[PDB]
Amino acid sequence: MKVILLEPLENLGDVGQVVDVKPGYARNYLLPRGLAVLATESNLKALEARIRAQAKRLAERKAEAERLKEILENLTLTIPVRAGETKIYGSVTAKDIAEALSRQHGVTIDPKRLALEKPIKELGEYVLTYKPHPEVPIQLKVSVVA
Amino acid sequence: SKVCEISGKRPIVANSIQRRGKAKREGGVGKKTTGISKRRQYPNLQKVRVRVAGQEITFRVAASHIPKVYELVERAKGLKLEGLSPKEIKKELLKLL
RNA sequence: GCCCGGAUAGCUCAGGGUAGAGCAGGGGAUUGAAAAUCCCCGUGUCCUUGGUUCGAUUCCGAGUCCGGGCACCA
RNA sequence: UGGGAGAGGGUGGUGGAAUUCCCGGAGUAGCGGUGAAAUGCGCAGAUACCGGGAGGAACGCCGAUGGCGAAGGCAGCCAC
RNA sequence: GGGCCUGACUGCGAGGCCUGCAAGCCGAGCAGGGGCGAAAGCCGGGCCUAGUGAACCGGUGGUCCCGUGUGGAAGGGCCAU
RNA sequence: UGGUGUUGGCUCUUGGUCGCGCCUGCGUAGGAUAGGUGGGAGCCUGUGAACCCCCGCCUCCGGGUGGGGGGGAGGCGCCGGUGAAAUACCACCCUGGCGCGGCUGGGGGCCUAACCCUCGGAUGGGGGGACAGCGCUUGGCGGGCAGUUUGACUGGGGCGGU
RNA sequence: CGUAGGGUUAGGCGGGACCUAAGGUGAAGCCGAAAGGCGUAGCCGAAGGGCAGCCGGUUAAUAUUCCGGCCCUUCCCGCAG
RNA sequence: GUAGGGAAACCGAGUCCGAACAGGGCGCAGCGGCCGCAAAGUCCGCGGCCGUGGACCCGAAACCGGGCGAGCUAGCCCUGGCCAGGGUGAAGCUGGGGUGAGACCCAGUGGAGGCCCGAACCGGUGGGGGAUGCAAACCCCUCGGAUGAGCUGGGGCUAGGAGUGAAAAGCUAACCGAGCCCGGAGAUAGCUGGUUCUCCCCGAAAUGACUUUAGGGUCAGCCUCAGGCG
RNA sequence: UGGUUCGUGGAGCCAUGGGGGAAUCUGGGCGGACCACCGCCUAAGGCUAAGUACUCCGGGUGACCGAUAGCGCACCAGUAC
RNA sequence: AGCCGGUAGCGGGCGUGGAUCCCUGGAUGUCCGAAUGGGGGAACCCGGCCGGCGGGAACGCCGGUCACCGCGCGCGCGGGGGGAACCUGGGGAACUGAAACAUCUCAGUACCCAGAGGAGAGGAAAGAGAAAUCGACUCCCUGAGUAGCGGCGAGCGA
Ligand SMILES: [Mg+2]
Ligand SMILES: [Mg+2]
Ligand SMILES: [Mg+2]
Ligand SMILES: [Mg+2]
Ligand SMILES: [Mg+2]
Ligand SMILES: [Mg+2]
Ligand SMILES: [Mg+2]
Ligand SMILES: [Mg+2]
Ligand SMILES: [Mg+2]
Ligand SMILES: [Mg+2]
Ligand SMILES: [Mg+2]
Ligand SMILES: [Mg+2]
Ligand SMILES: [Mg+2]
Ligand SMILES: [Mg+2]
Ligand SMILES: [Mg+2]
Ligand SMILES: [Mg+2]
Ligand SMILES: [Mg+2]
Ligand SMILES: [Mg+2]
Ligand SMILES: [Mg+2]
Ligand SMILES: [Mg+2]
Ligand SMILES: [Mg+2]
Ligand SMILES: [Mg+2]
Ligand SMILES: [Mg+2]
Ligand SMILES: [Mg+2]
Ligand SMILES: [Mg+2]
Ligand SMILES: [Mg+2]
Ligand SMILES: [Mg+2]
Ligand SMILES: [Mg+2]
Ligand SMILES: [Mg+2]
Ligand SMILES: [Mg+2]
Ligand SMILES: [Mg+2]
Ligand SMILES: [Mg+2]
Ligand SMILES: [Mg+2]
Ligand SMILES: [Mg+2]
Ligand SMILES: [Mg+2]
Ligand SMILES: [Mg+2]
Ligand SMILES: [Mg+2]
Ligand SMILES: [Mg+2]
Ligand SMILES: [Mg+2]
Ligand SMILES: [Mg+2]
Ligand SMILES: [Mg+2]
Ligand SMILES: [Mg+2]
Ligand SMILES: [Mg+2]
Ligand SMILES: [Mg+2]
Ligand SMILES: [Mg+2]
Ligand SMILES: [Mg+2]
Ligand SMILES: [Mg+2]
Ligand SMILES: [Mg+2]
Ligand SMILES: [Mg+2]
Ligand SMILES: [Mg+2]
Ligand SMILES: [Mg+2]
Ligand SMILES: [Mg+2]
Ligand SMILES: [Mg+2]
Ligand SMILES: [Mg+2]
Ligand SMILES: [Mg+2]
Ligand SMILES: [Mg+2]
Ligand SMILES: [Mg+2]
Ligand SMILES: [Mg+2]
Ligand SMILES: [Mg+2]
Ligand SMILES: [Mg+2]
Ligand SMILES: [Mg+2]
Ligand SMILES: [Mg+2]
Ligand SMILES: [Mg+2]
Ligand SMILES: [Mg+2]
Ligand SMILES: [Mg+2]
Ligand SMILES: [Mg+2]
Ligand SMILES: [Mg+2]
Ligand SMILES: [Mg+2]
Ligand SMILES: [Mg+2]
Ligand SMILES: [Mg+2]
Ligand SMILES: [Mg+2]
Ligand SMILES: [Mg+2]
Ligand SMILES: [Mg+2]
Ligand SMILES: [Mg+2]
Ligand SMILES: [Mg+2]
Ligand SMILES: [Mg+2]
Ligand SMILES: [Mg+2]
Ligand SMILES: [Mg+2]
Ligand SMILES: [Mg+2]
Ligand SMILES: [Mg+2]
Ligand SMILES: [Mg+2]
Ligand SMILES: [Mg+2]
Ligand SMILES: [Mg+2]
Ligand SMILES: [Mg+2]
Ligand SMILES: [Mg+2]
Ligand SMILES: [Mg+2]
Ligand SMILES: [Mg+2]
Ligand SMILES: [Mg+2]
Ligand SMILES: [Mg+2]
Ligand SMILES: [Mg+2]
Ligand SMILES: [Mg+2]
Ligand SMILES: [Mg+2]
Ligand SMILES: [Mg+2]
Ligand SMILES: [Mg+2]
Ligand SMILES: [Mg+2]
Ligand SMILES: [Mg+2]
Ligand SMILES: [Mg+2]
Ligand SMILES: [Mg+2]
Ligand SMILES: [Mg+2]
Ligand SMILES: [Mg+2]
Ligand SMILES: [Mg+2]
Ligand SMILES: [Mg+2]
Ligand SMILES: [Mg+2]
Ligand SMILES: [Mg+2]
Ligand SMILES: [Mg+2]
Ligand SMILES: [Mg+2]
Ligand SMILES: [Mg+2]
Ligand SMILES: [Mg+2]
Ligand SMILES: [Mg+2]
Ligand SMILES: [Mg+2]
Ligand SMILES: [Mg+2]
Ligand SMILES: [Mg+2]
Ligand SMILES: [Mg+2]
Ligand SMILES: [Mg+2]
Ligand SMILES: [Mg+2]
Ligand SMILES: [Mg+2]
Ligand SMILES: [Mg+2]
Ligand SMILES: [Mg+2]
Ligand SMILES: [Mg+2]
Ligand SMILES: [Mg+2]
Ligand SMILES: [Mg+2]
Ligand SMILES: [Mg+2]
Ligand SMILES: [Mg+2]
Ligand SMILES: [Mg+2]
Ligand SMILES: [Mg+2]
Ligand SMILES: [Mg+2]
Ligand SMILES: [Mg+2]
Ligand SMILES: [Mg+2]
Ligand SMILES: [Mg+2]
Ligand SMILES: [Mg+2]
Ligand SMILES: [Mg+2]
Ligand SMILES: [Mg+2]
Ligand SMILES: [Mg+2]
Ligand SMILES: [Mg+2]
Ligand SMILES: [Mg+2]
Ligand SMILES: [Mg+2]
Ligand SMILES: [Mg+2]
Ligand SMILES: [Mg+2]
Ligand SMILES: [Mg+2]
Ligand SMILES: [Mg+2]
Ligand SMILES: [Mg+2]
Ligand SMILES: [Mg+2]
Ligand SMILES: [Mg+2]
Ligand SMILES: [Mg+2]
Ligand SMILES: [Mg+2]
Ligand SMILES: [Mg+2]
Ligand SMILES: [Mg+2]
Ligand SMILES: [Mg+2]
Ligand SMILES: [Mg+2]
Ligand SMILES: [Mg+2]
Ligand SMILES: [Mg+2]
Ligand SMILES: [Mg+2]
Ligand SMILES: [Mg+2]
Ligand SMILES: [Mg+2]
Ligand SMILES: [Mg+2]
Ligand SMILES: [Mg+2]
Ligand SMILES: [Mg+2]
Ligand SMILES: [Mg+2]
Ligand SMILES: [Mg+2]
Ligand SMILES: [Mg+2]
Ligand SMILES: [Mg+2]
Ligand SMILES: [Mg+2]
Ligand SMILES: [Mg+2]
Ligand SMILES: [Mg+2]
Ligand SMILES: [Mg+2]
Ligand SMILES: [Mg+2]
Ligand SMILES: [Mg+2]
Ligand SMILES: [Mg+2]
Ligand SMILES: [Mg+2]
Ligand SMILES: [Mg+2]
Ligand SMILES: [Mg+2]
Ligand SMILES: [Mg+2]
Ligand SMILES: [Mg+2]
Ligand SMILES: [Mg+2]
Ligand SMILES: [Mg+2]
Ligand SMILES: [Mg+2]
Ligand SMILES: [Mg+2]
Ligand SMILES: [Mg+2]
Ligand SMILES: [Mg+2]
Ligand SMILES: [Mg+2]
Ligand SMILES: [Mg+2]
Ligand SMILES: [Mg+2]
Ligand SMILES: [Mg+2]
Ligand SMILES: [Mg+2]
Ligand SMILES: [Mg+2]
Ligand SMILES: [Mg+2]
Ligand SMILES: [Mg+2]
Ligand SMILES: [Mg+2]
Ligand SMILES: [Mg+2]
Ligand SMILES: [Mg+2]
Ligand SMILES: [Mg+2]
Ligand SMILES: [Mg+2]
Ligand SMILES: [Mg+2]
Ligand SMILES: [Mg+2]
Ligand SMILES: [Mg+2]
Ligand SMILES: [Mg+2]
Ligand SMILES: [Mg+2]
Ligand SMILES: [Mg+2]
Ligand SMILES: [Mg+2]
Ligand SMILES: [Mg+2]
Ligand SMILES: [Mg+2]
Ligand SMILES: [Mg+2]
Ligand SMILES: [Mg+2]
Ligand SMILES: [Mg+2]
Ligand SMILES: [Mg+2]
Ligand SMILES: [Mg+2]
Ligand SMILES: [Mg+2]
Ligand SMILES: [Mg+2]
Ligand SMILES: [Mg+2]
Ligand SMILES: [Mg+2]
Ligand SMILES: [Mg+2]
Ligand SMILES: [Mg+2]
Ligand SMILES: [Mg+2]
Ligand SMILES: [Mg+2]
Ligand SMILES: [Mg+2]
Ligand SMILES: [Mg+2]
Ligand SMILES: [Mg+2]
Ligand SMILES: [Mg+2]
Ligand SMILES: [Mg+2]
Ligand SMILES: [Mg+2]
Ligand SMILES: [Mg+2]
Ligand SMILES: [Mg+2]
Ligand SMILES: [Mg+2]
Ligand SMILES: [Mg+2]
Ligand SMILES: [Mg+2]
Ligand SMILES: [Mg+2]
Ligand SMILES: [Mg+2]
Ligand SMILES: [Mg+2]
Ligand SMILES: [Mg+2]
Ligand SMILES: [Mg+2]
Ligand SMILES: [Mg+2]
Ligand SMILES: [Mg+2]
Ligand SMILES: [Mg+2]
Ligand SMILES: [Mg+2]
Ligand SMILES: [Mg+2]
Ligand SMILES: [Mg+2]
Ligand SMILES: [Mg+2]
Ligand SMILES: [Mg+2]
Ligand SMILES: [Mg+2]
Ligand SMILES: [Mg+2]
Ligand SMILES: [Mg+2]
Ligand SMILES: [Mg+2]
Ligand SMILES: [Mg+2]
Ligand SMILES: [Mg+2]
Ligand SMILES: [Mg+2]
Ligand SMILES: [Mg+2]
Ligand SMILES: [Mg+2]
Ligand SMILES: [Mg+2]
Ligand SMILES: [Mg+2]
Ligand SMILES: [Mg+2]
Ligand SMILES: [Mg+2]
Ligand SMILES: [Mg+2]
Ligand SMILES: [Mg+2]
Ligand SMILES: [Mg+2]
Ligand SMILES: [Mg+2]
Repeated sequence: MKVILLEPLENLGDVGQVVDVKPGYARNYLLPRGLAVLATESNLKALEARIRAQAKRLAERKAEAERLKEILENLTLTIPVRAGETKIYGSVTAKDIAEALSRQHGVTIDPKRLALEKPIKELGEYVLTYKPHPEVPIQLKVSVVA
Repeated sequence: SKVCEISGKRPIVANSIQRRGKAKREGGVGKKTTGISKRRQYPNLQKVRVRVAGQEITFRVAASHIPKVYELVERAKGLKLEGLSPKEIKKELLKLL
């Protein structure tokens, strides 16, 4: 008897997988414990309706990240800081970089989504990895000048 | 055993025919009937307990139509069955037949 | 009729490369006897036929005879 | 009055050896029994071996030419 | 008693015996293909009279007659047992 | 009482058939452990040989064999001796093995959730448990019950005889 | 016996507006081709439980029933505690 | 009806069996002068007999279905009631005796018991009577039980292959080896009985064969009628 | 297993208590086992007058009865008993 | 033009201003009965609720209402029971016949039950069956005692 697993299970199959079980197992264990559902045609395409709705909401977000990847690797964030020859007096933090990004180029950015542990204390040119969604890591070239 | 609530199957009267002798198709003189008498054939009735709208419902149904019960449980999801008596839940469920 | 099998020394029980063993029998040993026991000795187309093989208890086929087993009977 | 030895008796407990049966395991062509045999038991797996269990009866060594009791009779060990 | 043989035939059968029916019995002669005999001829078991069982149901060999729209087939019929 | 339905989960050990893998096969004659046949003068070996340690092994007790640690130009065939039958390699197979995979069927242990019982408390707890019960089907026992049969002749009927 | 007329008077007697027994019926529920069979509660069900009237007189015919005498029960409303 | 023969295919005044042009089976067919009558055949009426129906009428013992009965009787359930009077004198208890203590013995008290005698009540042993009875089980005398496995009132439950039964196949509404009523139903009866006006002619049989047949049948024999023959 | 003329028969068809269990016209059922060919028809939802049966009731009519007949009842009968 | 039933009589009345009587509709319609407020040994008994009557609170009477089940979104609508035969469906004998008897017959009859209605069933092809055909069902004649079925018996029978 074909059923739709509603959870991963012991040597049975992954969630959403359609598996064949003895009818007794389905009627008196899986179904009354919400662990699965009989693969009737009605809620059988309701499965592919979801495999469609999620796959549309995933590929969407892997697209709305490229709409920042190509829009960030085609600029530079130049940040002025009062600094003596090399060393910044204050610093530039993630929040600073974000605040400066929305300042000049309007781009809004999650500073916690930016890979920078210690605040920058040196002048120079920096390339900092941004992660707005994995497998789309952005290389932001930033320029702390004086 | 009475009546399938789903299919309507009820006991039927059948004969029990006792035969002797070698069938003609095996080279015998033929079969002879040493007795016919009435008997009954019963549906393979079983209980099916399901839980619908937080109530327990029991069906007396022939094994053949056990699948038809859960099919009603599916079709009952689009119904507003809360607060109804278990007896009234059954009536509604059977209405979808 | 059909299936399953047998047949091997007088009796019986075993068995591709042997014709076996026990029991009955013969003599000897033994006792007081009846024996038990001990040694040796015998007693076969292995049912018949045809073929397989270098060879036939074997393997196959065909009869025969007797076992089994099963069903039917106007 | 103070002591002693003792299977003297009765009641309630309790210990180990052995037999038999039962279950598990391992194993195979005989076991048993006698003057010799036979009946009996064993390939439906006995005998012999190991482990587990149940149950009843009798108390090995000490133990003796011993002890105690009126006699009959009294023997594992413990308390009364 | 012996020699050769298979008529212990096939396809029929005039006419009778007997007889409630059904059965039972005798049978010349014609054809086919034979046996014995030189031939005339004889031979359709046995000197004779007991040694037997209607029909139904089924088996087997043959026939190729029927074959449920059609060709086949299943299953029947017919002859023999 | 078998099969099957209601009837499910996890294990363990099995048997039967199917396909493939590697073998096992030693009466006597003789190198030795010769399946049956056929092919065929080359198979091999740095794509690790002649020797030492582990064994799966099966041993008929003589041996056959593989993978491992050995190992760093060696092997055994045609040749032949007695064979019904030459030995290498290949190949299809016989009678058996086991290894894997397939369909399977058998048992045994456990689980709980169907089903059953039970719990003043019940969408629960406890016990039994895929057994039992119940459906369909198989064969069997079956005067408890049912329908019947149980001949005629005959110096009456039975008995006897026929 | 035929025709006709008359005659049976209860808050307290007996039963009901009270209780339950076997049993019957039976919301819940269970079962059965149909008819129907079960079934806890509940309801019904008495010669059992419970509950307030004794004596006398009177009629042709009733009387613990009418009358007389002396007693008593429940319900309703009110007053008092 | 006009065509039959063959298991059939099929052929056809033929056909089947067969090798047959053999044999055999079964088939094939008007009066007198084109006109009449008669006739194949068929239709309707009438009569005899036969088949199917209850089939000439009456009669079982029985079988089956659906109901009605435990106001009789049998058992059980619930709730009530009844058993005069007399007799016997268990245990225990008390006291006395007894003994180491006891067992035990004696007396008194006590009032047990499917105990005794006997009415009511419940029975029904023997005899007599009764026998178209007083009575479809009674009467007289006698006799059994009578605190019990006792009797009895009222309220209930169990029934037909079923109940109930201290068991007799007893009882289940005056006959129970399977109740009663209605129905299937006009069951069936090879048996027994019965079968109705008149006259005239003829006139049997009681044997054979076969028969779950023997006092019943089929055929033959023997009777009768119609047509034909002579 | 039942239905049909079909009693297991060569046993199809129609129905279905049990087990297994599809497809949507290039799908499916039938034409008497089965196969091929050739045809017929579209299952697993329902409704549908009329022609047909009967006679409690009304009328019409009898080569129907005429009080033991005709209904059990001509009448105060489903009564008396 | 007579009348107050069968039914005369006593005693009293009515009718051409149309009686009696006949047809239709209406009103009344105790109690029981499917019986339905509850109970019950049918025609009896006992209640709740609203309203009324009496002097009326107790008590009683009068009118209305109050069973259960199903269906529809407390309210509505429907069901219940009866009917001589007839009809359909669910169950379903035996005597008898086979001159015994079991398959078979009687017979899907008798009968029980449920249901329906003036009828009921059936009905618009997943049909027939051999015609290159027909064209729902029902009913009558015929086909036909045919085809077949059958201890190939008795019989049954499209
Ligand atoms: Mg900063
Ligand atoms: Mg049967
Ligand atoms: Mg055949
Ligand atoms: Mg038969
Ligand atoms: Mg038969
Ligand atoms: Mg039966
Ligand atoms: Mg059930
Ligand atoms: Mg279930
Ligand atoms: Mg559940
Ligand atoms: Mg099914
Ligand atoms: Mg199924
Ligand atoms: Mg002292
Ligand atoms: Mg053991
Ligand atoms: Mg022995
Ligand atoms: Mg042995
Ligand atoms: Mg063995
Ligand atoms: Mg013991
Ligand atoms: Mg001494
Ligand atoms: Mg001679
Ligand atoms: Mg000679
Ligand atoms: Mg010659
Ligand atoms: Mg000849
Ligand atoms: Mg002749
Ligand atoms: Mg003759
Ligand atoms: Mg005759
Ligand atoms: Mg003769
Ligand atoms: Mg000649
Ligand atoms: Mg000649
Ligand atoms: Mg010559
Ligand atoms: Mg000549
Ligand atoms: Mg001749
Ligand atoms: Mg001679
Ligand atoms: Mg016969
Ligand atoms: Mg024949
Ligand atoms: Mg043949
Ligand atoms: Mg032909
Ligand atoms: Mg056909
Ligand atoms: Mg054909
Ligand atoms: Mg062809
Ligand atoms: Mg042809
Ligand atoms: Mg043939
Ligand atoms: Mg034939
Ligand atoms: Mg034949
Ligand atoms: Mg079974
Ligand atoms: Mg199972
Ligand atoms: Mg377990
Ligand atoms: Mg288990
Ligand atoms: Mg559990
Ligand atoms: Mg558990
Ligand atoms: Mg539970
Ligand atoms: Mg539980
Ligand atoms: Mg549990
Ligand atoms: Mg089971
Ligand atoms: Mg089966
Ligand atoms: Mg059986
Ligand atoms: Mg018997
Ligand atoms: Mg009997
Ligand atoms: Mg009996
Ligand atoms: Mg029995
Ligand atoms: Mg009997
Ligand atoms: Mg007989
Ligand atoms: Mg006789
Ligand atoms: Mg006689
Ligand atoms: Mg005599
Ligand atoms: Mg005589
Ligand atoms: Mg005499
Ligand atoms: Mg005489
Ligand atoms: Mg005799
Ligand atoms: Mg008087
Ligand atoms: Mg009076
Ligand atoms: Mg008073
Ligand atoms: Mg009152
Ligand atoms: Mg009362
Ligand atoms: Mg009460
Ligand atoms: Mg109910
Ligand atoms: Mg019932
Ligand atoms: Mg009841
Ligand atoms: Mg009760
Ligand atoms: Mg009350
Ligand atoms: Mg009552
Ligand atoms: Mg009462
Ligand atoms: Mg009372
Ligand atoms: Mg009282
Ligand atoms: Mg009173
Ligand atoms: Mg007083
Ligand atoms: Mg007085
Ligand atoms: Mg008086
Ligand atoms: Mg007084
Ligand atoms: Mg007074
Ligand atoms: Mg003919
Ligand atoms: Mg011919
Ligand atoms: Mg001719
Ligand atoms: Mg001729
Ligand atoms: Mg004429
Ligand atoms: Mg006559
Ligand atoms: Mg006649
Ligand atoms: Mg008749
Ligand atoms: Mg007649
Ligand atoms: Mg009978
Ligand atoms: Mg009988
Ligand atoms: Mg009855
Ligand atoms: Mg009754
Ligand atoms: Mg009584
Ligand atoms: Mg009584
Ligand atoms: Mg009574
Ligand atoms: Mg009493
Ligand atoms: Mg008394
Ligand atoms: Mg007294
Ligand atoms: Mg007394
Ligand atoms: Mg006394
Ligand atoms: Mg005294
Ligand atoms: Mg006294
Ligand atoms: Mg005393
Ligand atoms: Mg006392
Ligand atoms: Mg004393
Ligand atoms: Mg004293
Ligand atoms: Mg005393
Ligand atoms: Mg006394
Ligand atoms: Mg007494
Ligand atoms: Mg006495
Ligand atoms: Mg006395
Ligand atoms: Mg006396
Ligand atoms: Mg008496
Ligand atoms: Mg008596
Ligand atoms: Mg008397
Ligand atoms: Mg006397
Ligand atoms: Mg007398
Ligand atoms: Mg008398
Ligand atoms: Mg008397
Ligand atoms: Mg007297
Ligand atoms: Mg007296
Ligand atoms: Mg007396
Ligand atoms: Mg007396
Ligand atoms: Mg007394
Ligand atoms: Mg007495
Ligand atoms: Mg007493
Ligand atoms: Mg008593
Ligand atoms: Mg009493
Ligand atoms: Mg009583
Ligand atoms: Mg009484
Ligand atoms: Mg009873
Ligand atoms: Mg009863
Ligand atoms: Mg009876
Ligand atoms: Mg009866
Ligand atoms: Mg009985
Ligand atoms: Mg008694
Ligand atoms: Mg009576
Ligand atoms: Mg009577
Ligand atoms: Mg009686
Ligand atoms: Mg009697
Ligand atoms: Mg009887
Ligand atoms: Mg009877
Ligand atoms: Mg009788
Ligand atoms: Mg009676
Ligand atoms: Mg009567
Ligand atoms: Mg009746
Ligand atoms: Mg009737
Ligand atoms: Mg009849
Ligand atoms: Mg009749
Ligand atoms: Mg009669
Ligand atoms: Mg009879
Ligand atoms: Mg007779
Ligand atoms: Mg008579
Ligand atoms: Mg007469
Ligand atoms: Mg005359
Ligand atoms: Mg004369
Ligand atoms: Mg004669
Ligand atoms: Mg005669
Ligand atoms: Mg006879
Ligand atoms: Mg006789
Ligand atoms: Mg006789
Ligand atoms: Mg006579
Ligand atoms: Mg007779
Ligand atoms: Mg005659
Ligand atoms: Mg004559
Ligand atoms: Mg004459
Ligand atoms: Mg004549
Ligand atoms: Mg004449
Ligand atoms: Mg003359
Ligand atoms: Mg039929
Ligand atoms: Mg059939
Ligand atoms: Mg049939
Ligand atoms: Mg058929
Ligand atoms: Mg079908
Ligand atoms: Mg089915
Ligand atoms: Mg198509
Ligand atoms: Mg298709
Ligand atoms: Mg079909
Ligand atoms: Mg089909
Ligand atoms: Mg077909
Ligand atoms: Mg068709
Ligand atoms: Mg068609
Ligand atoms: Mg259609
Ligand atoms: Mg249809
Ligand atoms: Mg209609
Ligand atoms: Mg119309
Ligand atoms: Mg119509
Ligand atoms: Mg009329
Ligand atoms: Mg009239
Ligand atoms: Mg007339
Ligand atoms: Mg007349
Ligand atoms: Mg009269
Ligand atoms: Mg009359
Ligand atoms: Mg007269
Ligand atoms: Mg008359
Ligand atoms: Mg009338
Ligand atoms: Mg009348
Ligand atoms: Mg009369
Ligand atoms: Mg009369
Ligand atoms: Mg009257
Ligand atoms: Mg007057
Ligand atoms: Mg006047
Ligand atoms: Mg006028
Ligand atoms: Mg006028
Ligand atoms: Mg007018
Ligand atoms: Mg009116
Ligand atoms: Mg009422
Ligand atoms: Mg009532
Ligand atoms: Mg009021
Ligand atoms: Mg007043
Ligand atoms: Mg008032
Ligand atoms: Mg008032
Ligand atoms: Mg009132
Ligand atoms: Mg009221
Ligand atoms: Mg009713
Ligand atoms: Mg109605
Ligand atoms: Mg009917
Ligand atoms: Mg019917
Ligand atoms: Mg019917
Ligand atoms: Mg019956
Ligand atoms: Mg029958
Ligand atoms: Mg019968
Ligand atoms: Mg009979
Ligand atoms: Mg008949
Ligand atoms: Mg008969
Ligand atoms: Mg007869
Ligand atoms: Mg008889
Ligand atoms: Mg019969
Ligand atoms: Mg029958
Ligand atoms: Mg009949
Ligand atoms: Mg029938
Ligand atoms: Mg009728
Ligand atoms: Mg009409
Ligand atoms: Mg209609
Ligand atoms: Mg249509
Ligand atoms: Mg048609
Ligand atoms: Mg057409
Ligand atoms: Mg059409
Ligand atoms: Mg039309
Ligand atoms: Mg015709
Ligand atoms: Mg038939
Ligand atoms: Mg028949
Ligand atoms: Mg038939
Ligand atoms: Mg019939
Ligand atoms: Mg028909």
